[PDB]
Amino acid sequence: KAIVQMAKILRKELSEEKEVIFTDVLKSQANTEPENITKREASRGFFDILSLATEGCIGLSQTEAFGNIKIDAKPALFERF
Amino acid sequence: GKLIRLELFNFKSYKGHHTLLFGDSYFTSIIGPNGSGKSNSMDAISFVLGIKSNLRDLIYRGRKTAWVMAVYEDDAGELHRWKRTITANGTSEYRINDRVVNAQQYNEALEKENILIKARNFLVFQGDVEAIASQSPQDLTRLIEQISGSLEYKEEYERLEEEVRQATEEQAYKLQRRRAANSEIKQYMEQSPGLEVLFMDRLDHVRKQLEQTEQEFEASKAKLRQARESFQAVKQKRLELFNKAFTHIQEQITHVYKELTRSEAYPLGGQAYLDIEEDTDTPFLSGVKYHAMPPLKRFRDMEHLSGGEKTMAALALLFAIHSYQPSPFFVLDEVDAALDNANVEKIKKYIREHAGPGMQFIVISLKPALFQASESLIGVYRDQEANTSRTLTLDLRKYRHH
Repeated sequence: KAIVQMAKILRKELSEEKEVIFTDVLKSQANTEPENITKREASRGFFDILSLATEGCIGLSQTEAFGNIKIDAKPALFERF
Repeated sequence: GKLIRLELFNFKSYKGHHTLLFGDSYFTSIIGPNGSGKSNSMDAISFVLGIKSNLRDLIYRGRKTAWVMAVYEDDAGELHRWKRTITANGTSEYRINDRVVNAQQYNEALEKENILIKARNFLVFQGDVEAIASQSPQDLTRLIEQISGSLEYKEEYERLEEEVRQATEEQAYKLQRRRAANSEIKQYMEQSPGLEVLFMDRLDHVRKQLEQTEQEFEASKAKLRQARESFQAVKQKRLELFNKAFTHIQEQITHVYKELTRSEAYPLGGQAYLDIEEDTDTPFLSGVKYHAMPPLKRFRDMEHLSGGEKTMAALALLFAIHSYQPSPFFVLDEVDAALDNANVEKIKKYIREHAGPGMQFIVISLKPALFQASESLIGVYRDQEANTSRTLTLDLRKYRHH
């Protein structure tokens, strides 16, 4: 399940730090340098975080137009997926 | 120009102020998981632009006012701000660049940018596809009359045709009266009335009775002439508007249907044409035949086509129709939901080959094969603790293909 993959990557990054930047999560999930990340990979991850947020597992903050997306953990992140 | 953003306020699933941002993107897809509010995007767009297809229920409810504003940058490019508000009693307020106006003045501002509510040349609902794929030939004629402007002459056309019909039989009736009067004159003169009046005021009765029959006929003649000329003028204008639209769509449909049915296996695509069903001197009184055959198919009836093939033929017709009066932007409902992967790819290719200055695309997309090819994305998610929909953006032009 795609959401399961993303759920695991976020629990790792958000277990130490309170927030992680989407583009950092995307480099981790793509297993490559950011210069090589493809539109298909970026869209898959973007949709995955929207799913996790609608399920109540993460929080999303973006304060600038096309700006960095900040992700924080919710309690349900460590109980679902 | 183009839309650079929509701003919402307490609209349906959105609590407070939110932004649907497009920026300088000419191909934006709006996406999100089910029950996130994505479906409310169509609603907000068609609301702020004035589509009628309950008004109190659009306001957010926790379970009080709401508005939607379209921000549009013309070719100059100056800013246009089109705001529609739902007030506390359920009525609509209209504002243009932050000044109150009435509904008519609102539409006119939109028409000036070729955003035509009468033709809905800027938006394809999902229901439009079903409606197109099941419509009768006479329904298609009426649709072309609607988008072409010729339908606004229909009632005047039919009123004046009736006047011609009446004034015609009135002329024939008064002509037969005059033929009987002049026939009674020949009989009354062979009566040798000169002798009778020499050894009579009735001779003056025939004087004014014949003078009356003449004046009455000449009036029926001039009235029929006026009705015939009024009717022919309206008929000519109705035909002019209709033929201009029909000619455009008939020419385009062949090309658009190919583009949407070309594949690696069948690089020639299918074949489509439009035609007036029956022979007539007044095309808008006949039905319009739309025939489309995918590659390597050829039967007379289209109802033997698959649901996918019917959908793609309907989309081709909708594109061909809306190209007659090109909108600066174009909003496409979530049609990729029901389509197989091959057809989703063809929609994607068609959009990328047209999305740019002069035709901005805003697409509701369920299928990654489509929305992963956008210039930018609008993601809609549900904040359950706050009980509201929210939006995120991602510029996909930063990332590479392959």
